[PDB]
Amino acid sequence: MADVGDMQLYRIEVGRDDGVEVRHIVGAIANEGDISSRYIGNIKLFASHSTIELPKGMPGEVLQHFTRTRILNKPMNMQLLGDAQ
Repeated sequence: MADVGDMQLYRIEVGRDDGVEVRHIVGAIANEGDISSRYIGNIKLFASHSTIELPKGMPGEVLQHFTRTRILNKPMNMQLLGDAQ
């Protein structure tokens, strides 16, 4: 029920072996904005990777400010594999 419906699956280069969990990337984005632990789509947590889908429908906010600054939570080294339905 976002403004547009931007829905995709982005995987980061961070996992349990790195220092991140399922409640880490979730509670981070869920606490930063209005997003909730349930609102989030599918979330993955590998050894050194993790996926997540945001129902948000108006990106470009974090990519602007956090364009050079990122972390386990922020898009440090992730890529777009999904696509907006």
